[PDB]
Amino acid sequence: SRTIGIIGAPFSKGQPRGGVEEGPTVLRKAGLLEKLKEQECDVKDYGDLPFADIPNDSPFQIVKNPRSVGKASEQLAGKVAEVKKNGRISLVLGGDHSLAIGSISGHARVHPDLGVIWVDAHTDINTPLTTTSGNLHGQPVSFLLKELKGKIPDVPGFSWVTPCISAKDIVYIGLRDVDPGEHYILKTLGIKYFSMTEVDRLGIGKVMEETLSYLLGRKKRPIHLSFDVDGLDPSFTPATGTPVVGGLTYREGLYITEEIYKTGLLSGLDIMEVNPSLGKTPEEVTRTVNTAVAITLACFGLAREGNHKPIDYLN
Amino acid sequence: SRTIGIIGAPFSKGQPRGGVEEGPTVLRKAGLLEKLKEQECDVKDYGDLPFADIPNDSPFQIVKNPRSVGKASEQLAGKVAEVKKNGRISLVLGGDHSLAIGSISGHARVHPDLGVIWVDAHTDINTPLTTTSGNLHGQPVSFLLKELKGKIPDVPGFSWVTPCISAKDIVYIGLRDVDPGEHYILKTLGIKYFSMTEVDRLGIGKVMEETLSYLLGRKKRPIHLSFDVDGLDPSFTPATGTPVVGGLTYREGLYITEEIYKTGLLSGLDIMEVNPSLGKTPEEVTRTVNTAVAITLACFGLAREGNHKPIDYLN
Amino acid sequence: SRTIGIIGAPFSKGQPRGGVEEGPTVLRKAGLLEKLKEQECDVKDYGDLPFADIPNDSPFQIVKNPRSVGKASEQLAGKVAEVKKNGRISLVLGGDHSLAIGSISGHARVHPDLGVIWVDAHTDINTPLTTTSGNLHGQPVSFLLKELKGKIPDVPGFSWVTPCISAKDIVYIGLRDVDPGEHYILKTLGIKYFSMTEVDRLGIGKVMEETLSYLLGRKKRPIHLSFDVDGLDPSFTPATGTPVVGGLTYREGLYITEEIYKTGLLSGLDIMEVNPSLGKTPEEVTRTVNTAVAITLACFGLAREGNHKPIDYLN
Ligand SMILES: NCCC[C@H](N)C(=O)O
Ligand SMILES: NCCC[C@H](N)C(=O)O
Ligand SMILES: NCCC[C@H](N)C(=O)O
Ligand SMILES: [Mn+2]
Ligand SMILES: [Mn+2]
Ligand SMILES: [Mn+2]
Ligand SMILES: [Mn+2]
Ligand SMILES: [Mn+2]
Ligand SMILES: [Mn+2]
Repeated sequence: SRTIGIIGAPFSKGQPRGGVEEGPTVLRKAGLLEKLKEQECDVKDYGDLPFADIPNDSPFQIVKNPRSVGKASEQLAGKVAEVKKNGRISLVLGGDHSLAIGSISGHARVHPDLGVIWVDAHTDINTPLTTTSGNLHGQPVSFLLKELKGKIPDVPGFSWVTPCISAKDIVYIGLRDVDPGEHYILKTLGIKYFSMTEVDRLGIGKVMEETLSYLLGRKKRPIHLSFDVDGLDPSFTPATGTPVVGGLTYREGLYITEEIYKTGLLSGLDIMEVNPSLGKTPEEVTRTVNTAVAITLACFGLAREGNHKPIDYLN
Repeated sequence: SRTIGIIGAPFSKGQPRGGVEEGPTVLRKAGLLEKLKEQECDVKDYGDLPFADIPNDSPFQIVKNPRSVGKASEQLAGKVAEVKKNGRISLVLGGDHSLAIGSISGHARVHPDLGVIWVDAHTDINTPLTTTSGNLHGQPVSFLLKELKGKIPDVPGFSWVTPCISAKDIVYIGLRDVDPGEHYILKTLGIKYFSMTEVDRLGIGKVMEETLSYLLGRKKRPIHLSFDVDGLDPSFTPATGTPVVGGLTYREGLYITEEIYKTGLLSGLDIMEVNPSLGKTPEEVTRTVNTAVAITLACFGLAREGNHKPIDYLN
Repeated sequence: SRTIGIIGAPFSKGQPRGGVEEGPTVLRKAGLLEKLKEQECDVKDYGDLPFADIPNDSPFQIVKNPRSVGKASEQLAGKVAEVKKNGRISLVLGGDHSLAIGSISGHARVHPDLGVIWVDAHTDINTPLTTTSGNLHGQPVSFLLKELKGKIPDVPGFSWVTPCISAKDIVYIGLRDVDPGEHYILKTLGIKYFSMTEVDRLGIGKVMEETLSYLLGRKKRPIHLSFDVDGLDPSFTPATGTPVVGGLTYREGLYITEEIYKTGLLSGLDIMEVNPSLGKTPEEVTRTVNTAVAITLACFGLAREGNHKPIDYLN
């Protein structure tokens, strides 16, 4: 039985564009809870986290909205740990990706042996010192890696953070826009990744076999899937802040999640970067939201080959 | 030499939406016969079957237009058997997919050892008792399977039907929207299928190798290809009644058919669900029809690598 | 260090449609040189070749603009040989594909052991006698093959030509519209090709492994990549004269070039058939040009997994 703990995280200060804080609203409105219940799901809604306003939040060097970002993640981390303690798969509806700091942090408090699969067009592994944009949704992973401890300065709002994952406990899928400093970190820490080049070369089937084998080979452990919707091609998820052409297909998106579901190890899930305000047309918004919902439903059992209850349908 | 027997089947009562009965007209108008003759083809047109009107046709339980559907298939079955007896590959231009009952039935009368490849987003294997829509284009296969005998009630208009295929003589390709009862039947009868998940995992190349090996491994026998245009993604065939996103690509569509042609065993072909009335724009109609024609031409020899006559072109 | 020699070739008389002679202008305007320099590139611009007008140029049989086409290639051949002699990878911005005669001819003068990879929806291997269109952009390869010597009549403007490649030194990728005579030549000379059917069957990964192994297996030698933008699907490069559906994806396009770059053997490059005048909308033009630029940048090092300088980014 797949029990879920819904957590709305209407937050946008990890990046410039507003509208992404509406992600939880549009997804819910799309009937996400209803459709989840329509499946074999036990759904508990923990509501939308109220991210109080932090008016005084000047940049730290070039890092923008550090206290707002830091606080939102700290709050989310607490909520996620609570859902896990209740024996439910945490489902965080974003919101920009900076929230991954809180989501993965809170998840690790309850399940320290977790492994992370990061589906994204970006690595979001810039440090406060390697970033050129200063946008925190491009730095979450750097705050989480134990190996990057010593390279992360004391940024206001993140004193509560304690790196909880090692370079070896995370796999990237979908990369196609990686910054120079980010690439350096990838190669230096020996991080496992399947950029779009590897997906083209091997096919999504082998990519997933290798990804799960890499993380679950030595032993089984909880899986945390942080899914940035811009990991998929803009033809499928156009309403997002940092779209990059040549992305994962709708089919590959569903394949990744169907395979993750089949492990029975999904422990935490993030659906990030859905920004309804960035849809060039009303249809682009629904296309984006519909795809995000589809990806979510696949994570919890919906299979393209079909699904049926433990009953005799012919009798 | 590939000799063809064209059979127009302007029928739509297996489903709600009208316009699909125009399929034969638009395909022909697209120059299908001319282009077929432009190849190495011997083409004989048997015309469009005149499906007399059956005004009195109330539902059987929830099954709609049973007598109309039953009669159209009975007529088509007779026509197809006639074309086969003339030593020609029957080419049925639909028309909704309920016609598969007649097409495969008539084909089996002449070639009982036939194997079926079903390209579709759906399994169309609901029984009159498992269907929720009552639309007969979602039940053709149930009427044809010998194993499902005993589960098919006496529906008005189908007393002439005699299941002619076993669960082991059919392979599905493209599935992505299968009903619960349908999935139950798939798993219970051990039916071979390659849903979109398997195509993503293995690639269309291995899918076809396995499909042909599965049906022709023990021995060679006539192949019946029932191609529902909604098997391909709506980006290629939008003018259809039951479109589902994440479908087979134009390329995969041509690959399936090129490979089937190469066997030299194509015996019967169905081109179904083309509905010109459902095109949101004039271009969507031509896009759909053009793709349907392309698929058809590939079934009869047109290869993307090129084609040339048994002559010395350089001399 | 990858040093490049830019050569603008604003020529269109190898085909009917004007506008393709604007290819060098739109690509440059797109910041191609700037972006190349933004990489690890040493860029030298040799300018746009001034293709003087040849008013008196009646057809040779049905072959159109023979003297204009012949002269433009003769000029380009000289320029390319000059760039190679300067130790730089020649980068020819077309212009229609008839220019390949000059580009590959001039390249071979300096590097006779070169191997050619031809990415295109067409084989462009018609002879002046097998062509039905008379358009010379559909015949460049026939003029270059040593084996086709004796089948090429004395066409005005090409007396300077001397076939420089053998059937075994070229590989085609992307074929989907090959003429009958062309197919005959393919099979008769035993030319290695991966039509769209082979790409579907094997996947672009194996296609490239086989392509490079085929050309570099016996020994390493300079590679000449003649890239016709219509090799990619029209959804990515619509502004081109002879588009054909079911082409290579944006991803496959980048994969081919990333793999070629990694060999360290790219010696000559052609970016052909970009026609800004054929864009049905301003967006179709930018989409086409943007993709052409992306393909070019990949040939010279830009990797989707990321790039970084030989420095310590964390310090
Ligand atoms: N989440 C997008 C991050 C984009 C860019 N690498 C940055 O650091 O801003
Ligand atoms: N041919 C489409 C059938 C769709 C649905 N499974 C049904 O039974 O109506
Ligand atoms: N470059 C396109 C060539 C198209 C056709 N095969 C021809 O010979 O004109
Ligand atoms: Mn991203
Ligand atoms: Mn992200
Ligand atoms: Mn269907
Ligand atoms: Mn169907
Ligand atoms: Mn071409
Ligand atoms: Mn060409």
